[PDB]
Amino acid sequence: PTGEVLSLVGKLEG
Amino acid sequence: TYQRWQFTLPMMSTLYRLANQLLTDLVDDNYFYLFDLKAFFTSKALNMAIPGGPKFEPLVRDINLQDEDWNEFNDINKIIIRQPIRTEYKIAFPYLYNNLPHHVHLTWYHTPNVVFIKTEDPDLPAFYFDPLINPISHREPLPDDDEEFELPEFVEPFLKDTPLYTDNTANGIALLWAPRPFNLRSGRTRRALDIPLVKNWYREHCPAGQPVKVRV
Amino acid sequence: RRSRHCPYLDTINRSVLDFDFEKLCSISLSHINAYACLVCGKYFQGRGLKSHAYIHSVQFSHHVFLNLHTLKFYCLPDNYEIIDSSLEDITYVLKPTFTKQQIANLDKQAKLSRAYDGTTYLPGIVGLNNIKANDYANAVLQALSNVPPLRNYFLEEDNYKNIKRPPGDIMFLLVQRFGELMRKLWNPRNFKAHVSPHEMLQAVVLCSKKTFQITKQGDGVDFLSWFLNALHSALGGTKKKKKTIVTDVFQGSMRIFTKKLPHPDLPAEEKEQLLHNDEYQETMVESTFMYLTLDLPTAPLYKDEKEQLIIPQVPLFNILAKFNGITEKEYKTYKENFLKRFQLTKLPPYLIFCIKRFTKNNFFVEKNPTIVNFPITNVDLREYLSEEVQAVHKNTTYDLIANIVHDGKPSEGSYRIHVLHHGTGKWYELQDLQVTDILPQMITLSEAYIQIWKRR
Amino acid sequence: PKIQQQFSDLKRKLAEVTEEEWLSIPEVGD
Amino acid sequence: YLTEHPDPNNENIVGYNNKKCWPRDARMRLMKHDVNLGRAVFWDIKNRLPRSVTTVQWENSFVSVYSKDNPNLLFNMCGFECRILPKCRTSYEEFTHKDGVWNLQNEVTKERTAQCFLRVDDESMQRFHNRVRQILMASGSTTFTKIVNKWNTALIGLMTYFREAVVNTQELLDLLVKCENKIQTRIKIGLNSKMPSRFPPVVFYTPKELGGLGMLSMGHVLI
Amino acid sequence: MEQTLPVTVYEMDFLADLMDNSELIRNVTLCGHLHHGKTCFVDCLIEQTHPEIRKRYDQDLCYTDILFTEQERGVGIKSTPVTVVLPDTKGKSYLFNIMDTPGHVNFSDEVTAGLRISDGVVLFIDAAEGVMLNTERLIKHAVQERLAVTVCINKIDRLILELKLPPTDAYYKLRHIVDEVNGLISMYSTDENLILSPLLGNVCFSSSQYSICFTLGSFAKIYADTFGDINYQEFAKRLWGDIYFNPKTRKFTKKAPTSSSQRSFVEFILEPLYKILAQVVGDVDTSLPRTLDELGIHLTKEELKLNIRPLLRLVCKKFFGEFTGFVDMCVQHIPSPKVGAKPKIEHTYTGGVDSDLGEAMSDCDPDGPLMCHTTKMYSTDDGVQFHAFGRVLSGTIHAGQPVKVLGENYTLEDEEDSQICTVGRLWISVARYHIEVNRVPAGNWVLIEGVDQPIVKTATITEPRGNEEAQIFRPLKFNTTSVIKIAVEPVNPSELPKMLDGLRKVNKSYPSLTTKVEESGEHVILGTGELYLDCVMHDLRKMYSEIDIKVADPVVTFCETVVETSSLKCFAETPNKKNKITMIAEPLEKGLAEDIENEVVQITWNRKKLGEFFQTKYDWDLLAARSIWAFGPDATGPNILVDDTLPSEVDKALLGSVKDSIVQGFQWGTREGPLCDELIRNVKFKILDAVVAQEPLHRGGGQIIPTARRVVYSAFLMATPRLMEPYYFVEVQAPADCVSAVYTVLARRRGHVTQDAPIPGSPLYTIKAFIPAIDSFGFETDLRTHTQGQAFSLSVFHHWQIVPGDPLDKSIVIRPLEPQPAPHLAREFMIKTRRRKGLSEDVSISKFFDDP
Ligand SMILES: Nc1nc2c(ncn2[C@@H]2O[C@H](COP(=O)(O)OP(=O)(O)OP(=O)(O)O)[C@@H](O)[C@H]2O)c(=O)[nH]1
Ligand SMILES: [Mg+2]
Ligand SMILES: [Zn+2]
Repeated sequence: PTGEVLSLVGKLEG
Repeated sequence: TYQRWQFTLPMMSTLYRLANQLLTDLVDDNYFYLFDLKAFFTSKALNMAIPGGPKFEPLVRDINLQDEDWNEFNDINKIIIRQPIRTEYKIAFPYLYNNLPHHVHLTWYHTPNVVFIKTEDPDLPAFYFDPLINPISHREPLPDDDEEFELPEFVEPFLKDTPLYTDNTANGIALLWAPRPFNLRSGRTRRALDIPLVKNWYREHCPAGQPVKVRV
Repeated sequence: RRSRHCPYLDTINRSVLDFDFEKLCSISLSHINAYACLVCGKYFQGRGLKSHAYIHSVQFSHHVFLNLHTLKFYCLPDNYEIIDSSLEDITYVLKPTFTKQQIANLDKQAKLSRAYDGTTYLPGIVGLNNIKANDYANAVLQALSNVPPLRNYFLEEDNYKNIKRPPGDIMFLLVQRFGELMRKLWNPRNFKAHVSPHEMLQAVVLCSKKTFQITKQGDGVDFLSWFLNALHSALGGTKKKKKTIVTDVFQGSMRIFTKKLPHPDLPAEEKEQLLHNDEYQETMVESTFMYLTLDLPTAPLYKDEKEQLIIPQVPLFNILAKFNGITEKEYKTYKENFLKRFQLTKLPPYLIFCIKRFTKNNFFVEKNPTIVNFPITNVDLREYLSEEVQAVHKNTTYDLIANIVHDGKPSEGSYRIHVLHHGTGKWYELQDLQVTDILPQMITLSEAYIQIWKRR
Repeated sequence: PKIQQQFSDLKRKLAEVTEEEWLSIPEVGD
Repeated sequence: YLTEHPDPNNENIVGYNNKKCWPRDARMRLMKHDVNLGRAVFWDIKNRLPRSVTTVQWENSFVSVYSKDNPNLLFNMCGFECRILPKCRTSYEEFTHKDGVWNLQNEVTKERTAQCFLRVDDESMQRFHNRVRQILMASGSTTFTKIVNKWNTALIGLMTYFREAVVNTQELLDLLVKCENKIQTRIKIGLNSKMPSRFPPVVFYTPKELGGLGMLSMGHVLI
Repeated sequence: MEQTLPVTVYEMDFLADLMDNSELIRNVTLCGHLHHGKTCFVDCLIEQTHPEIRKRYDQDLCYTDILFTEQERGVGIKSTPVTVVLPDTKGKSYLFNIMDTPGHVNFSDEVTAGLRISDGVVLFIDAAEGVMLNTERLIKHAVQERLAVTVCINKIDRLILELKLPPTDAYYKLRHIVDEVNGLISMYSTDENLILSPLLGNVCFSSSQYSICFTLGSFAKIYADTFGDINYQEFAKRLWGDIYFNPKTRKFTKKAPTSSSQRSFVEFILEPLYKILAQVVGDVDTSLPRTLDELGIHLTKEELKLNIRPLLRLVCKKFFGEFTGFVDMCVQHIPSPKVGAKPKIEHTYTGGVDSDLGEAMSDCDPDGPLMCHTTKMYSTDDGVQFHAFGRVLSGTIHAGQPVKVLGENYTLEDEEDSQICTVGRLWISVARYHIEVNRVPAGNWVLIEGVDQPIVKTATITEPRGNEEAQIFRPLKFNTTSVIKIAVEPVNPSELPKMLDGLRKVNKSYPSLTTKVEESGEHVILGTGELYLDCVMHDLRKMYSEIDIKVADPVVTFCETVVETSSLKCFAETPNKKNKITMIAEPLEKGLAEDIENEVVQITWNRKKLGEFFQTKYDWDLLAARSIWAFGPDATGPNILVDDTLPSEVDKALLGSVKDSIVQGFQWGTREGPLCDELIRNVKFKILDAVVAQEPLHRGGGQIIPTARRVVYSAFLMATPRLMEPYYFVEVQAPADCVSAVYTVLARRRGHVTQDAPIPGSPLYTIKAFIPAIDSFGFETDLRTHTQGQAFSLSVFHHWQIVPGDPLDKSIVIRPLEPQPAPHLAREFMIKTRRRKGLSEDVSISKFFDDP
């Protein structure tokens, strides 16, 4: 688990 | 200097027999339909991949089909769809299926099938009705025998004495279709580096039922 | 027999007839036997059972057609000729024809004509539609019109229709379509106050081989030079006929006195010794010119106290100083420098100036913003001629009649043209499709790019 | 072309000026 | 319009500005009639204004036509990108609640008649990207706290103006995370010349008053 | 003249001298199947007559197939004319105008164009494949076009080097090929006077790769040269055909001695050929020198070092020499054409042989009226100017002489499709070089410059101020129908005129191409097949117009028909509210459409014979049989117009007054069609009633024609309408193994395998099947790639069949981009083609009534 910030795309379902 | 050579047909036949294992025994280029360097050139220039073929970076900046804005021409309510137009069709007919065909290469059309009957059994006569040949289902203003036509004494067929076929006739006939350099009888000398043995192996289709790593 | 009594004549409407484009069947693309329907204004193939015109007639109930090539009317499907004098204007607009008295009286027309729609105009002063990037061609063609001799020559198709041309010659499209365009422009009974140069520009692009397109605008001077040379060559039949109309009207003769400078980086002894070499001596290379190239002085690069306006300015005669037997221009080709003198020998009746604005510096193309301060109504070129030629030349006072001006940056440029309307003396500024009235005193305040002067 | 090639003409003309003017040139201090 | 400016080649489609950001079947469909109508309307409007006072250029303008062939009505306003789709026209589908979709319903009968889809203007996205670039360049010798304050203000402004459009725009989320990573990498490079591996996020996201940088986040960061 | 020409055996002056004597001119067309040796045979003749032009050793020079596309693809695309002077075996020279045609089945239009101006046909048959699809089709076409025919069996070396068959079985194979050809000729021709048999000289044996060509006469001549005492004519008469040689008596018999003697053919012709080939190929270094010494053939050491194939070609060339058997064939069995002129005029000329001009042309003399007929148009390499290639049936063409050009629509009454032009230069076209001449007398082929403008496909060139009773030669009748359809648009709309010029030029170049503009402004091109359209698109995009062009996806053109009689008798009235028509529609009987199309019946017939046929063959009453009015869109169309009007209800004279107008309306309605605006096929339209107004200005013209079309449309729509799909006939030539793969690929595309048989004498199989034209796209590449190139297919239009679904069904729902199942293919095809054409969304059976 790197400290990088990941795109929200696809992670807004809930 | 070991620069040029000229062999004899029996030598060439024996060398061909020995090399047999490295050769595919193909008598035509019909095998390479849409699988030769020209088809690959066309596929590259159009940035498309033959199912078994390589895959390069777009030669030009690809036209995104999400870019054109639905003219009257490319309206999808007018198009009758029966079979998906595969990439093979566009390589086969580059000017009928592609818009903007640039640096595209036309591919040799069919070549007549080479119906060659490989001789399995040496003992057989050279000219022999092989079982592979389909049988000919048998069935003329000739003159009357009473006519006085007589041939002179000297006359007989041109080469009566000479035998029809000899020991090394089938071998020569096979060499007529042997792949290069086994079709030659003279030439120059190359370098062991310059002679690749498996280029014709990977130029062919991949054998069926092979793992993904070897396919790639 | 029923001719002169066709009951469908009222169906025609001249608001849709547009005869400014290619004449081909709209269904089959054939040029053979083209008929235009006078109820909708579309072209079909001509006449006869099962033909496109016949089927269109029976399909749409449009029962009046005109043979685009014969100028005869017909009523379909029962095809019989139609004869009615009220239809003559349609034929005239389709194919204008100017009679000798008309061309003689063309310039003395002080009364505005009126198009079919409620628009007044004057023949010749008529706008040219603007396809994407066409203004340069519009301006050049407008300037070429208004030249009485060339215009009068091209207003009669019989003049140039019979000359020979090799088999695969596409360079005659230029001459014939130019005649068509001239007749259309000077038509005194148009259906509209504007014309479309579409066909002429298509011929231009075809003959120039994608040079001078219509989606990109080129240099006005380059287009003018190429057009004049092409017209001269095309009118020279199967040879270089030494005297065409273009040569008769525009071409003059100059005498160039070139002197090869010895060298800049040599000692004085060798430099002056080379004078006797004869290689660095004045020569006489007399040649011909379609148009004079005037070179503006370089911009001052610094503002001054006088004429506080940052805009510089020059008199006309200062830039006309060149082309007298005194001044010396400095040509510089690689490894060689030349001192060029000039001396006009034969002056043409219609003289063209092509003032050089755009120059390529080391990095980009720069437009010289200097304005030439010139008189319009009188200029005497007598002095710029040799005394050996002044005796031959009787009249030498010129008047400006056309002036093409360029505005904007070199890239996003635009062209407009000031034209003097003969008959009257009014000056009109034509931009691609707009016709303004410009006062005589405001012409000299623009960046005159090209000019055409008349000898009187 | 090259820069000195461009400036050759002005250099040649500069040749003309006289020594009297050469040592009389002002300085930007003004 | 066509009498004034005849078009024999149907050239009226070449220069027609279109909204590339939308998908192909949501953009305008350049049919002959609609293209001619749009050009004619623009010509009519342009004719009214004298060109000495002001001009109305075609390149910087956009005219969208809704008709029997085009089912969407598009426009850009105040940095938003709005596309209105009628319910009767090419919808045929039930709709759940998405963030960027406004349910425009008739005001008298209270019936859902249309849906407005929102996106962020490409110009606004580029403006935000350029603001981040300015922050990074001008950082120079400035402090990490000031850099993060600039980033926080920019992000707050963007996210409070384009509230739903940010969620609806997929490109904007990727841009946001890329810019946030750029800021974090700038801080790390300032920390030491050699980039680390798996840098802890506590340092960035701890509140300012508690010793950290108090960085605001609009991405998927798993602690 | 005096132009520069390549070195030649003969001389241009002698060629011109021969050109005047029409008894030594042979107009021949080389035709056959794909890749059967025609081009290499022509190459070798050119080499014989031009000692400088030579075929490369390992690469075959063609000297035809000149185009870049031809060279790249390997398939001939355009017919090429070659005029040469070839010697006879007797030593007498003749002038041969040989039109070499492409072999591919898509390009049969070139073959028909060549036939129109040829007098004889030479059919090339491969010795291993045998008789194939295009050979059958071309035999049919030639016998129907009334041309003398002869056969050359090529590639006879495959029997020796590929199948290595015994001499007797090779003889059996050749005999079987001859029997097949004779069977086909008898089937397609009633007359039995055209029997092909080598004894008669109608068949020759050739191997173009190895430069061999001979008849029985020529190979007896070689024996005569070697031993001087034989009459090679009698020897040839005895060689072939179950004639065994008795060497003890030195005499031939119909009865076999020893029960092991071979026929004289095998003994004398075949066996020594086997020996020569085998000795060259297998024992080149042991006994070949002795065998060549025996043959008398002496070859230099440089030569005998060649590889096997070049050595074979050289040795066979040295042994046989020139192709005199071919010349003997053609000289004996093809008209003069002084003799062949009369059938040509009888068949082609529209004015008939009986006409005075018919006689003037059937005489075929140089000093008469000018009646050139141009069928081809060849474009200069630059692609700007075209030259008309055609034959001179009478008179003499002079360079610079003004002429009058008549197009295909010209009639002696409608004198507006004519135009006066001026001919600039004349050429005698050898394949890769053109001889410029000053004149051309009757009976020859010529390229004419300056007459291209007023013509599109075919034209007739006569003289002005004369031949006022001049009529046009019939337009070419094509062996097939162009069905495949594509749409074309430019990429930059600013360059439309360039595309239009390209479209016109391709229309001129390709005889059977049809280019048109639909109602929605879409430019459509019709072609026979995918390779055809690919070549057309290449030429359009590269040769003629130099722009970028977008092409729509291929689609076929459908037809419309009915399957049952109209529910009610329909009717309409003129806008004038007079002139009422009332019609019914029904389906025709099986085969009647085929009869009408194939001209088994002609409306030009006397009504006596017409009613005789209708009553005797298709079980009609003579009352109706003598009530026929029209035959669909053309004079030969698959829809019939009868007038059941009894004499008691309508004045027959009054009805005949508007007969022509009603016929025009009927033909227009059938040509267009209401369902999708496409041809109507196989329908009988019966005029049940016709109330005709009294005054001519109240009837006729713009009153009846629209009403007639509307009544036709209403009756057709009332009758249960259906769409008809074109169907292609596919023939696949595969190995003995891949037949199952062929079955699978065909079954994937609604195919139906009619037959599958072995090729006698060869290890291969022929699979004949039926495919839908619309599914045929990509079928050949699918087959070849799936089978690894071992299976090859050629497809051609066969017949129209009803699409499975019901078109006028509004219950069905169609998604834009899904392959639909069969039960509503009709509805999909109707709606989408309506959209393409730009018509309304749907058509209702009441649209064209007068009630709604
Ligand atoms: N074995 C053998 N092959 C031949 C012979 N003659 C021609 N071929 C081959 O057959 C192929 C067909 O070539 P062509 O005869 O030139 O083509 P064509 O006859 O004009 O047929 P089209 O391409 O349709 O015009 C060539 O690739 C030749 O190599 C022959 O006599 N024997
Ligand atoms: Mg060929
Ligand atoms: Zn109309």
